[PDB]
Amino acid sequence: AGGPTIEEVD
Amino acid sequence: VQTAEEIRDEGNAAVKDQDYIKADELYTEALQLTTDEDKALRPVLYRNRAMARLKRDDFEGAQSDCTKALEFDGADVKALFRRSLAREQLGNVGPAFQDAKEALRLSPNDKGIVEVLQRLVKANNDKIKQTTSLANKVTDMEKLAFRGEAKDTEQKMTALNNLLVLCRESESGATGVWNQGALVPFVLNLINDASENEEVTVTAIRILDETIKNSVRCMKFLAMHDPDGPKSVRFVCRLMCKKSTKDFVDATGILVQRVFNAMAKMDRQKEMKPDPEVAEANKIWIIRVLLELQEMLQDPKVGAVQRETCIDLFLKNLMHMDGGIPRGWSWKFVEERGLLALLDVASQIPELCEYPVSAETRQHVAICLQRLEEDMVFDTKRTIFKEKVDMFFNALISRCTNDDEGHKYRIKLSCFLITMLQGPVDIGINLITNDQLTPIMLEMAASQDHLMQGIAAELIVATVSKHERAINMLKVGIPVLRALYDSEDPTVKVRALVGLCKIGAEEAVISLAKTCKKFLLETEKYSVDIRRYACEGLSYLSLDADVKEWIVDDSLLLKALVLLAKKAGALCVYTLATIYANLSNAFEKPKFAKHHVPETHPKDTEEYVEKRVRALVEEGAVPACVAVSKTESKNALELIARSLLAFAEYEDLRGRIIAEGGTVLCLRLTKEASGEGKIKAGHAIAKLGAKADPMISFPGQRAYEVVKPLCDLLHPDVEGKANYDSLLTLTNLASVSDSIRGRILKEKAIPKIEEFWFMTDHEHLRAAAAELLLNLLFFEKFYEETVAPGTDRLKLWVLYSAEVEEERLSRASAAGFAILTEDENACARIMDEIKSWPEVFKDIAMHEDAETQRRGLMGIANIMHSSNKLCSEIVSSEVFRVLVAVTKLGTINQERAGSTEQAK
Repeated sequence: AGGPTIEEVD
Repeated sequence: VQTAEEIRDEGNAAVKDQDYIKADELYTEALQLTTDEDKALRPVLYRNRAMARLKRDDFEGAQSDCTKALEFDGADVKALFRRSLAREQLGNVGPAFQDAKEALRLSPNDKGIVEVLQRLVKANNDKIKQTTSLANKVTDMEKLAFRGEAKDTEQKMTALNNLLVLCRESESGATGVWNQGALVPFVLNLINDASENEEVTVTAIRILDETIKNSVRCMKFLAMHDPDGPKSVRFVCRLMCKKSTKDFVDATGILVQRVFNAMAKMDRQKEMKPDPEVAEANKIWIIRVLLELQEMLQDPKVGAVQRETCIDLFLKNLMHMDGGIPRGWSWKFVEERGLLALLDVASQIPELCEYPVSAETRQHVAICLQRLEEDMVFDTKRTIFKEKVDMFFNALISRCTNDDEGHKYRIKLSCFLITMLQGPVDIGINLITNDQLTPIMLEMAASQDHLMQGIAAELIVATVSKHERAINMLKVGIPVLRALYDSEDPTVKVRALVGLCKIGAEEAVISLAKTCKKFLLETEKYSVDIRRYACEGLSYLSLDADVKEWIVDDSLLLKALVLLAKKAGALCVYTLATIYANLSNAFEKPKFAKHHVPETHPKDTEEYVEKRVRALVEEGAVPACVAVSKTESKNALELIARSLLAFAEYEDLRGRIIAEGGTVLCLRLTKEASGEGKIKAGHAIAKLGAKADPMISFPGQRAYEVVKPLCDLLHPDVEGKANYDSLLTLTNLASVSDSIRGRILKEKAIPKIEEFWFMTDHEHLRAAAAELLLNLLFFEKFYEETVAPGTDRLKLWVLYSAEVEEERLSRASAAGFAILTEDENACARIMDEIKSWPEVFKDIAMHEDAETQRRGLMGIANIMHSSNKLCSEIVSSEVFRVLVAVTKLGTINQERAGSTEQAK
């Protein structure tokens, strides 16, 4: 659910 | 223009698309845009590239980008995570904890940070306990291999391979064989020993080869040989000279190679385009290195082999526009001594060399100048470049006076052009046009001096090509060849047979054939370099059906055309490739009126190609390929590629073409061969693996490698290719041996093999489409991946099993039904989420497939033998069950009498 599971950049 | 900002988003998006190769590049490239006045805008990036890098196994990088980000903020849990994640991978669990640990308490909860720490914990435990276990494993052989103490070759040798096996087997074991440099002096000693067997030495270099694939370790190796940096850089390069056998030199170069890879954080075999910052950082070392490999481009003391090397070494790591150093190096290389001096070679030969050279030394300087050309891009540049090759052609030419000595110069300016033509052809052809060259051409062409006589008949043979504007100097030149041809001096006769062979519409197409024939055929007498042309000639006479048939028609011309390659090596590639590639029709052409009558030539169309390919692969044809195959050509590869691809489409053939280094080559091709090269070579791989046993074709990890290709060749599934030939391969691959399927899986290749299933009018491509998966889920990873989840899988391993209006598609999803059944959670996802389940179970129940009524009765019997809410269900299907209960042949009563069993 989502991606903030630091498997995402920013 | 472009903004620091947005560009990142471009990569951010890439990261999400799954193009980490891109992401990596995009971020890095993006990073360049910003600077040190846009603070925060950067850290963010290091963090993110590190993300992708970590994704592409650029651990040493991931880590460095990670820490490069913490540099700004201590927190940055994002970073500390990735880092420890990377670090633990470099085999270094130590601070791997202190990052992951510290991370955890910064993001209190985080199934991730936790998941790692659980690992790292069991890790620091089996750390000291386990390292000093290897250290001993090591120091025990460090005795056998190096430190005297070992008896008889055989063992000392074995003891090495181990260190090597153990060296690259794990990021850890490497640091272990490195033994903190202890390795260096031990290897160097084998190098310096004059007697030490080559293999020994080579093997010992290859251990070191690996050890230094680590930027830090490598970058240590470079500086570690003399307090004075520059001096050390010399030593390293100049290692390739200590000895001088083919292999010793080769195995050595890689060491030098590593130095580049390390220096600018780039690796051509990984597609790791250099990090602009790293190179730029330790730039000073990149200077000293080139400088050295360059200065030895001429030292007459520097051998030939070693010479040829410093050229490729130069090629592969300087051309920024191609897997090379960053942009700008290639420029200052032509803007100074580099180019000129790289040309000074282009005008040398084995019969007049101011510094050791070999017959082969040309190719290496052709393509290498060709790329230095390409790797220029800018007009401001291309200029400063030609405004140099030219500044050369002048000085060289205005010194070609007619006199015993001056004549030397004409041979120079001549060869200098035979190369410049094969290489950056444009700057070359755009050179023979200033006919100030054509007179000298004649002068020598007519003199008495057999050399000038021949290399003039070759300065034209090498100007044939296509277009005109150059058919100016050719006008007079072709006839000249006709005259020179008469010559009794074989050397000048042959060198004239070409060109006069390389034109067409004494010179009859057949004539020129019978020429290169006995010219070649005459093994014992005529020399090798003589037949290097006799091969090149015949080669041009192979683009016409008629001839093609004639050639192969005579054994002795194959037995010998082979024998030649098995000696001329990469001197008959471009050529013997086009001979082997043209007689197999491995060349592909784009696809009131007529012109269908000419498309005939039965020697070309129809299985008349097979006639040739047959008795051809009979006469070596393969051993010959592996022979002249070592050549960073590009097209030559692509040539031997199709020459193989089109060799493995006849069945009983690949039966031996496999025992003749087959698998090895086209496999090497995968990496080395360019463009269609890999592509067409891989098809050869896949189209060889099928009705072939993987034990006698892909052993020794040969397998593991044969995956990245035919799992990337599948990607092209919008249609075409031998995707199918690639299935009977992964099918005969994922079959016996787990590890295999491991890669197949890690390949992120299932989303595609999972569609040879979703097909209608493709019966065949689906036959194995499944037979594969049976040997894929055949052992966890993908077994628990297909059951639990909740992604409509099981729904088909059952339908296909019953849906047998054909067969196979059953037998596959059948033993893929029986073995997927023994799992309980399986019997779950079905019954409740499988409407009209009985109707299906009914057909498959005894479905006339004298097999599926056994794999069905088993994948059905065990659905009830486990779980009773299913053991119940006797509505309609429980009937047929009783069925088999007499002497009705088909032993399918087996899993039949088992269905009843689940009644107790």
